[PDB]
Amino acid sequence: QVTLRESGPALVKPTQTLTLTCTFSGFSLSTSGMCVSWIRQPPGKALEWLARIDWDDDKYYSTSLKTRLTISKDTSKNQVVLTMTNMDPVDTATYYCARATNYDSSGYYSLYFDYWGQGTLVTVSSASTKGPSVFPLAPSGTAALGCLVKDYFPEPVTVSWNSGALTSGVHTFPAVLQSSGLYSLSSVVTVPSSSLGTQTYICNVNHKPSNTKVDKKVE
Amino acid sequence: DIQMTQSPSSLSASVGDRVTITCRASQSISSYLNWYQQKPGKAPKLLIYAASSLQSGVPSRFSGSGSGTDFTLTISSLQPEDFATYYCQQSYSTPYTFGGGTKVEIKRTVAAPSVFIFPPSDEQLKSGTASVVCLLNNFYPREAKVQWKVDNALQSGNSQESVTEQDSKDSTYSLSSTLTLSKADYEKHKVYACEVTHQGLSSPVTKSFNRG
Amino acid sequence: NITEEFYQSTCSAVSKGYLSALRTGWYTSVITIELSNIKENKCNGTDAKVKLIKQELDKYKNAVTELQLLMAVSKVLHLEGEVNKIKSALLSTNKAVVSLSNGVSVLTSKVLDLKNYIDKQLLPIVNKQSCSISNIETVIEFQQKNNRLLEITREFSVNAGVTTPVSTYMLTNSELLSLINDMPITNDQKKLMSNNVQIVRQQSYSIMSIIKEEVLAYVVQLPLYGVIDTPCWKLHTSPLCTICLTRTDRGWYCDNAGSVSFFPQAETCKVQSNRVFCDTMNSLTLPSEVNLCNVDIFNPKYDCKIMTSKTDVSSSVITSLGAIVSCYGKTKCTASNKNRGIIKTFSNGCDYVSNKGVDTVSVGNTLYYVNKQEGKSLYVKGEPIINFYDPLVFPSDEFDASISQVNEKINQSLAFIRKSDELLG
Amino acid sequence: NITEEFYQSTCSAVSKGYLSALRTGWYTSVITIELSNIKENKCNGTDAKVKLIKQELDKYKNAVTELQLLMAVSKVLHLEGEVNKIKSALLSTNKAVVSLSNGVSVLTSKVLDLKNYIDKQLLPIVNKQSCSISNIETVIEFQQKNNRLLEITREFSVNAGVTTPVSTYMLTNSELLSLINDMPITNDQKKLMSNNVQIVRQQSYSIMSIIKEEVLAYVVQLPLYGVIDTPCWKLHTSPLCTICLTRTDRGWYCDNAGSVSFFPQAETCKVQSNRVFCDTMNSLTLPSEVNLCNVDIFNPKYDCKIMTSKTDVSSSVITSLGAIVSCYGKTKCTASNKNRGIIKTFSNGCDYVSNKGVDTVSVGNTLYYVNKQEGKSLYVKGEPIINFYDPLVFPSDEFDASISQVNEKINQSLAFIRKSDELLGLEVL
Amino acid sequence: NITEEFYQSTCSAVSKGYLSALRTGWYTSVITIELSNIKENKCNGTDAKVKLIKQELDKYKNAVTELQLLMAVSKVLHLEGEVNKIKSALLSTNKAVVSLSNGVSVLTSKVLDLKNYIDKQLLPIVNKQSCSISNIETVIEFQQKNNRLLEITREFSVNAGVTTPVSTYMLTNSELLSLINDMPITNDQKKLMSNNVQIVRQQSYSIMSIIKEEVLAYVVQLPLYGVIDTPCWKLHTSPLCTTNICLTRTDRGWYCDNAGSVSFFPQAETCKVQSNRVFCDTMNSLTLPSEVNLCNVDIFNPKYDCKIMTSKTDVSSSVITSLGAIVSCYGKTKCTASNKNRGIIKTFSNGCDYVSNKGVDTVSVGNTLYYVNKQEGKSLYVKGEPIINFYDPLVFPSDEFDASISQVNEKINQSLAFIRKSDELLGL
Ligand SMILES: *[C@@H]1O[C@H](CO)[C@@H](O)[C@H](O)[C@H]1NC(C)=O
Ligand SMILES: *[C@@H]1O[C@H](CO)[C@@H](O)[C@H](O)[C@H]1NC(C)=O
Ligand SMILES: *[C@@H]1O[C@H](CO)[C@@H](O)[C@H](O)[C@H]1NC(C)=O
Repeated sequence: QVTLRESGPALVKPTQTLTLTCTFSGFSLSTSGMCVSWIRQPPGKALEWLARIDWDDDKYYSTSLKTRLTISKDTSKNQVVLTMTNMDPVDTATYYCARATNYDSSGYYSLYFDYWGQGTLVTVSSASTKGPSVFPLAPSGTAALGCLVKDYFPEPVTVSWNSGALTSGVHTFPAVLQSSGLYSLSSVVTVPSSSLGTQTYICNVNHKPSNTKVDKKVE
Repeated sequence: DIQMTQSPSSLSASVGDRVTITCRASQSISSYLNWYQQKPGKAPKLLIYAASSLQSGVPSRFSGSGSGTDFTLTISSLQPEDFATYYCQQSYSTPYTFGGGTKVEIKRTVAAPSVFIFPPSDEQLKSGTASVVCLLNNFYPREAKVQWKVDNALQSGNSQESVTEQDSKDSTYSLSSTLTLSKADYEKHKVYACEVTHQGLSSPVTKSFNRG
Repeated sequence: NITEEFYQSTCSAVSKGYLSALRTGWYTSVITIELSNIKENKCNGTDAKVKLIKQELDKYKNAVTELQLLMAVSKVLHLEGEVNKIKSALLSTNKAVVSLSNGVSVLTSKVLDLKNYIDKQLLPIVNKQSCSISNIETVIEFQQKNNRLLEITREFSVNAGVTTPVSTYMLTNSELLSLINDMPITNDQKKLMSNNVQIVRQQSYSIMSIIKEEVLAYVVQLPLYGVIDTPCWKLHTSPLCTICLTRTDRGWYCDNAGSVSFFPQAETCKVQSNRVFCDTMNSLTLPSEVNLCNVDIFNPKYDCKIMTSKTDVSSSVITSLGAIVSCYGKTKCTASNKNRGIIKTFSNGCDYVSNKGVDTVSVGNTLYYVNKQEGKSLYVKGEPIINFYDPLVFPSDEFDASISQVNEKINQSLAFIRKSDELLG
Repeated sequence: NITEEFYQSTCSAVSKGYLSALRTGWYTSVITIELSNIKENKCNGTDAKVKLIKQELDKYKNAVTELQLLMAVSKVLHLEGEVNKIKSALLSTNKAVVSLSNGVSVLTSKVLDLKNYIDKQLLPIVNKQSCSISNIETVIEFQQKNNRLLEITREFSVNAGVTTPVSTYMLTNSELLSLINDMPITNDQKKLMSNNVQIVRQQSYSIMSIIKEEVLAYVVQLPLYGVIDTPCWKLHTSPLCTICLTRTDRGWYCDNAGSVSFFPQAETCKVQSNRVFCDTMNSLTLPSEVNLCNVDIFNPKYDCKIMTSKTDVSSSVITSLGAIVSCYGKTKCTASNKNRGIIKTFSNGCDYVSNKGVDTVSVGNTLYYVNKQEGKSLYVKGEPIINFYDPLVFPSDEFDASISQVNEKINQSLAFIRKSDELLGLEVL
Repeated sequence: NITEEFYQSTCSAVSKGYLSALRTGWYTSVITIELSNIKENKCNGTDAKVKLIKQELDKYKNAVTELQLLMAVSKVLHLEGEVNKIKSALLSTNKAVVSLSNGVSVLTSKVLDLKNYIDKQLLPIVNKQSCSISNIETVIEFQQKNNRLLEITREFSVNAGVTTPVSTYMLTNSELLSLINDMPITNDQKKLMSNNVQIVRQQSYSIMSIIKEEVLAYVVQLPLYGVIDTPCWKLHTSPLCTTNICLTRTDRGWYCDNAGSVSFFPQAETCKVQSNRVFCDTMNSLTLPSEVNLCNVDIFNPKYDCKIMTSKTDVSSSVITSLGAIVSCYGKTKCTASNKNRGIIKTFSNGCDYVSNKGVDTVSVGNTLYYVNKQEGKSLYVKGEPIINFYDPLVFPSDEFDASISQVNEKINQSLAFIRKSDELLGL
């Protein structure tokens, strides 16, 4: 398997410097033809190419963003590191790392990103980190139940049900930035009403920027 | 820098339709063109590389075309899971560029929302704030109107809603309106109503509870 | 199938979409051909000085030698006048028979003379003619039944014992396909080659091996393709200016075993439709990185072979599906169409033109033809050759009727004598 | 017309005074040629196993198939004595007539047998010979009336359906000129090609296109010259020493609309007199500054293409109007002449020699020939061929004379009988 | 004799042990050829429309034209009835002679008619056949006695007046040798050329010079070799990489020792090879110092800058040499030498190896298959049968005939004898 994972802060203060780390496996930058690139994506907006590094330590950068970018490789650790100085709220985006191989045949050399990391979300704000409060949305021929993940910063939060056992009929809503400046979402799930007294339902909330894990019974 | 222009920006089509997306480069770039598919929340995924080469794994109903400036992404028969935003990207010149994007939703038959209302939990009420939640589950189209009546009084500036992305199976939407108000004002009122207006409803459906 | 992308960045066109067949070996088969010999029948012909059969063999034996070196008283009185009268009568009848005898004798000798003409004068001539006609026929049958052998001896004579391509005299179509079906190659190659017999012939040799009077032997040397069905492409280049530079790596390129093979001599690659047949003998092996030279000259992954100039320069290169034009400086360039209507005027820069829309391009006063110019059709008429054979016929029936008539007259002559004898004895 | 400068500074010679003709296009004409067919006459010839007309057509159809697949009691007593004698007389006369009758019968049968010889034995052989001569004549006339078609099929057969140059069987002179005055070119070019038909043919192709039993068709592809009458020159080079340098840009150079075209393959250019005919297909475009390479190698306006060497070197290059000599190191060179032998010895450096005064040049042990060596004349003699036809004549007149005599004898034989009858119907004193 | 050294150091093979022959001049001889002309014999032939002799010359004169444009009372009473009987008898005998005469008359006319058939009907045709046979013979004899002239006019027709190589029609072997022994060269060169007539013909030209109807003339242009018997060798190269950068020597081709320096022929067409003998053309050759040979053992040789072509990426191929094949197997590509009897007998690791055509039959770099040796194939055979000419002469029964004619004359003789008998009993 060819896999990529991006590590790094979930929250950076303005003017500070961001450092992301792309850990890969299934290929090596010791191999020629192999390249690793950095693509970011502002919330709800288009993709943006940032930097690229090759096997022969060739480095390319986005022209307008060049002065603030620095890419480097450590093939003995399978890691590509990106550095972006003077972070602004306008730099809040999802940062992907991706492998790039070149199309070789027929007189071509068309680079393309065949494999992408899951992406890590980097938020830029002077606001502080806050863990979420979890409340149960109690149910009342199929009824609906859920739990409320209120007042947390920054993104993201991940909700599951019965530790991932319950998947069918589960809806987790996109977070909404409350007027207080904190985020908030709800995760609901539709289940047969006959099972309200026989089956237990627990929503597992995970706010990794604040190391907060919470499990919540709903009755 | 080489600018990429996708068309259209938005697109709606039924399951089975032949969807045709256009990409155009600011200059001739041979066959140095890639197509990506990005589903909600996930990373982009390679579809077509080098204008017309199909990546292994991608279903055969995807096909790329074009050379020079004008390129074409094609789905022969659109399907419930093809809901995503599709991006074209050039590999010709140094600063690699993507196109504005083309969001493709799926047109299905009108389905009415199942409505639920939730009182605030006793736990939340302890800390001096009450949240009232209204669930609109599995409906189409996306456009729906939700109103909050606290003792038959229309609220304003005290609710926020968010909609899920289109489902990859039934192609429906779901929405949650959350009425945030203080424990003080919450217990000064008895009747809490969530009134829903949608195309799938002959008359607006109102779900309601009484405090205590 | 076959298309053509133009890279303005490095002024160059690539012709994508070909399928390869790189020769990496030789297949040799030993063909042999017997002589349908002529036994000269010795006999007197029409002209004694004309020995065609021999003069024909000599011609051949020579050719074969030349190649070999490359290696009541009143009643009584009345009854008396009766006897005297009939006596005189019989005397004339005797005279008559002597005339007929002399008549028949002259005729008889003339019948003999007629036969002796036929036997001594006429018959030998008709036999001398039969001999010459036999001789002639034999020579022509030599030239017909050894057509192939004779064509081959001319070829080796003309080319000093080594020819190319392999003619249809040296190796017929059914033989070539036979040989193809015997080569140590895959069914796909056998299919390919069997379908491009022309190209296969143009990449083949024929080497005279042994030549004797009655039998000829020669090695046919066919190409073996080490790989096929890999992408090829042909690169054209023209100058590019602001100083000027020109990519000097023109020619064919094929994907060969993880690397790019580069064939720098134009003659080494044959092309039929989407099919290319190149010869690895003097080819260069390059990394796949050379292909960035198509988009960027100063590509950091392979130093591109270029040729510079400190002065403006202008020309035109005609590609497979069109033409590149480099119009720089004070030179004026223009594209016209197959009707010669001017359809475009070029400014300073490097442009590309498709042979679909443009027919000619005009750099300065020099005229480039992007397409073959169709011209005047010519026609050479022929007429049927006719052979007029009018046979010689004799009136047999009429003749026989006269001979039967003569025999009837002889028979009646014998009857009349039988009568005369009857009245005497 | 043509001259040659030698630049000692760059050890190289230029051949000035030529006129160009750069091929930049193709003119294609479709020639079609019908077969003068032969209808096989069905009749018995001399040899029944010999079907010449058929065997010739088969040969042809075969060649055609192969190409397709590349796509007073004393008175009384006395008076008795008489009667008996004349009886006997008549008996012998009868025997006489029977003898003659048998003769004539035999003779008659022998006349019949003569005719039956002529009709059954001789006549058929003379007809079989008429048939074979007809057959033969036809075949030979097939080969004469399709001479051109037959040459063309041989050509395509030998070369697998694509020949070069375009033969005079494929395209005759009057046709070539015909085609030329129809090409989309100026009158100067039409005129140029018309004068150098040889060269034009050598730059032309002949591509088999359609081949059927009764008709053959093929595209001829003649060259089009996009420009003409521009100054050309051919550059030669030799090594140069003090380390060594050698210019590697030998070959032809023609002015092409404000720039110089450079033809580095010798194969692409033909030359006839002061006229040059090149092919732009594999040519390099250079600035007019390359001509400064002829005087200065380190010319600052165009970097000259050179090949170096850290060691002394010596060779010879033979140019068009002479020959360059590079004699360096401990090697001894000398130019000789077929009349005075060695007339010059070269010292260390780069010299040039004219083909007017020198005939050979000798670098080390290797001998260069500045001029073609004229050789031994050969002559193959021929004799007039003669045809001996000696006609057969019959003594017609003499014969008839003998037949007229035989008729005279029969005629007179009937007279003697008519006479004899006349002596029988009469009697008296 | 001929061997092959492989230098792993620069990945390259050299083929030693050849002997040179560098062309530096031209020898020109003017050959001339007369036409054995045909005089057309005027006479009535078989078909009046068939003028073979003429149609053959015209064909020829045309070809020549096309080229030209390229430049006791009881006794009495009884004795009465006797006389009467013999009268009647004589009357029938007379009729008999009249019948026979008419017989002979008809026969005579049929004999006349028989001769007149032979003279007016048969004889003219047999003379017309003699004319056509004479004509035909002459034409065929034209095509035989001008064999060489006719082949040469075709050659010049086909190639527009300039051919190569010089055919055996253009110049026969004894003529070639004749010309060779007249060239201004050493005996060793004359001997050499006499032994390699084939190569010599292939380096020669034949240029049409003068063509008239009755005589053809053309210059033959043979090569002159300025030096011979100097060491040659052929250089092959394959890529060479580290185990990273790659290099490839770009000076492939033939090399000959020329007057203390090396002549270099980079175009394959310029050198011909026969056994241990090489024949090269100095016309477009490069002169190099003898130091270039140090490039075979050392690339960074300080005495001559070796011509190489580099690469920043691993690369793999195979070059097939004269006595084997070089193999460059670098990177993740798989190479293998195989044999026609044991299949795969060797797998190559990263590096540059060399293989001899004695033990290996094929080499396989990646998916491409190289043939170290010619693959010997199916023998073909075209059978022939003797051509036979059936000549059956016409014979007449002369003797048998003459015997019957002699019998006829014998019957005539007795006929005159019997009349001599009859007349003699009458009074002569
Ligand atoms: C003549 O006599 C023979 C024998 O008597 C007889 O056969 C024949 O019919 C007769 N006629 C002719 C014309 O021969
Ligand atoms: C014989 O007499 C006939 C007429 O009875 C006459 O016509 C003919 O001329 C004579 N023939 C000869 C040869 O005397
Ligand atoms: C017939 O008589 C003639 C004259 O006496 C004589 O020549 C001939 O020998 C005789 N015999 C024959 C068979 O003709």
